[PDB]
Amino acid sequence: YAHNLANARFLWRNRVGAEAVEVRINHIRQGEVARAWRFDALAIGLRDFKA
Amino acid sequence: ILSTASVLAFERKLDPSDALMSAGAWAQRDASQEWPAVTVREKSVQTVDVANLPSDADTLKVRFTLRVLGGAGTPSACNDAAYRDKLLQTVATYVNDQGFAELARRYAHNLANARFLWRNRVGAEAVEVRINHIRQGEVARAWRFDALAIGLRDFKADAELDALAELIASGLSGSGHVLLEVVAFARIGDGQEVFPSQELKSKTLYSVRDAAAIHSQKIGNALRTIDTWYPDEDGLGPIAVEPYGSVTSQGKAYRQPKQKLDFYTLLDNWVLRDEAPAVEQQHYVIANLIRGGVFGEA
Amino acid sequence: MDHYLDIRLRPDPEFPPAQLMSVLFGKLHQALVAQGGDRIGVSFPDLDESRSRLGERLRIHASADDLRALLARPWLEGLRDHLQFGEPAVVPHPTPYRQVSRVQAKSNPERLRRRLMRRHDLSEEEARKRIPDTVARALDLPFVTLRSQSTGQHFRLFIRHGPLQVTAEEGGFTCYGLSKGGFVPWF
Repeated sequence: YAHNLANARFLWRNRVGAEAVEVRINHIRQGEVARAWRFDALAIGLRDFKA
Repeated sequence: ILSTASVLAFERKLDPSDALMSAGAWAQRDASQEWPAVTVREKSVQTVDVANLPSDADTLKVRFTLRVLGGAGTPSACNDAAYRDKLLQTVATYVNDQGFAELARRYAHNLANARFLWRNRVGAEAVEVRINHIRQGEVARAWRFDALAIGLRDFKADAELDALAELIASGLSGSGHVLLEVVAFARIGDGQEVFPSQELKSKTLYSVRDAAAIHSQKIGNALRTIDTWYPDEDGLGPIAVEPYGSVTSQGKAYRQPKQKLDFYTLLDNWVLRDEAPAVEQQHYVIANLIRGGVFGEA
Repeated sequence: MDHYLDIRLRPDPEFPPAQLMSVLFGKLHQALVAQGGDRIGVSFPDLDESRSRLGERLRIHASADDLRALLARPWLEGLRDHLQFGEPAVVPHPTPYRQVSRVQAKSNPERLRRRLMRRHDLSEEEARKRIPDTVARALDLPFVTLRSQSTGQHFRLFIRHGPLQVTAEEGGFTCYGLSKGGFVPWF
């Protein structure tokens, strides 16, 4: 579930020929961000679920 | 039995953008930054929409962005998995025989001359096309072509014409991203009336935001005009690659289904009876694969 | 006048042949203004009068020296896609001669009403009752739609072939190639 949040698979056909895709994932506790997660979708493939 | 799948949708590669227009003057095109755009205005003749350049302008400023994605052999919506598989290796052998060499060269011819200016090239005595290859946000390599040298009937050969061949074919094979920005400059005349894409006040001219523009599918049809293997009689020129070879200008559809040269039978013959068509005939088949369609058994 | 040049419209899978020759007829009109001279004639070999069809072939009649400057003018650039040109060969000796004329039409009742406002100072109702809307002229003759640099209004220019005679008359030619008293060979 984190990998599917990591790569922009929810961009179904908005990423099929995209040069570079970046995904930002924040965490909200009291209306303010606590921990910020930044990934790069091109490195994370849609077929491999690595660590 | 390897029968044809009921749904055989293919994605559209070679994505064109909405080609906006703007007006400017010749010998000033080096400063291609801030020309004002031609706005659609209302005039009474019955009232119809008309598009005109200002007095101090004689050239067009068509801008659009082109993307080459690749993987044209992969169907997005295929009913049968085994029939999907056969189309994958059938086009894979086509890549091995030629690495999209002829298709990209004829795709380069469409991107070289301003045939996508349908009405704005016929009445123009001087046309220039600027091509930029944007990678990572910067122009990796630029081009400056002329539509006059490269005719729309004959397909000649040039060193700079071959420069676009390896760029497009690498993208179509699926080896990387190709982003091309195409800028055109055609001397249609001082204040000459232009025919853009028309919407549906009996007639409405298309615009995106206070600026006349050309539809994405309008640019694509001229870029698919490479089909010369149809039964050309009466001296007809290249036609757009369409299923059942249909052209609505003459009102007649070439590549008739009664013979063995349409897109449907040639693709069916290649993957079901498993005898390959001619090299010239199979150049037209994958040309329909790249553009996509709503193909499939009904 | 003795030499003729044949132009046939290469068919277009994107434009009808009617739209192609309207570009061709507008481009040849600009030839006569810039180059000059009143001795350039036009004709339509495939003019079918049954349905006022202009056809697919255009014929130009001029002298050898005038035709050399006609092809040398760079207006052929941008038109080589849609056309090919033969050679400036001579016309056959047994060719009967016919004349051509630009026959305009009074299609707009309102335009003539706007004309008489600045000459007789009549009212809007006075012009309406004097000139009704039935004065429009409908011509079942072939025509071309063009556009001019001086006036941006699109105009329909009817082209008509006259009766076929047995001899030619010495006369000039208009800027559109039509005859103001001249004659062209028919073959």
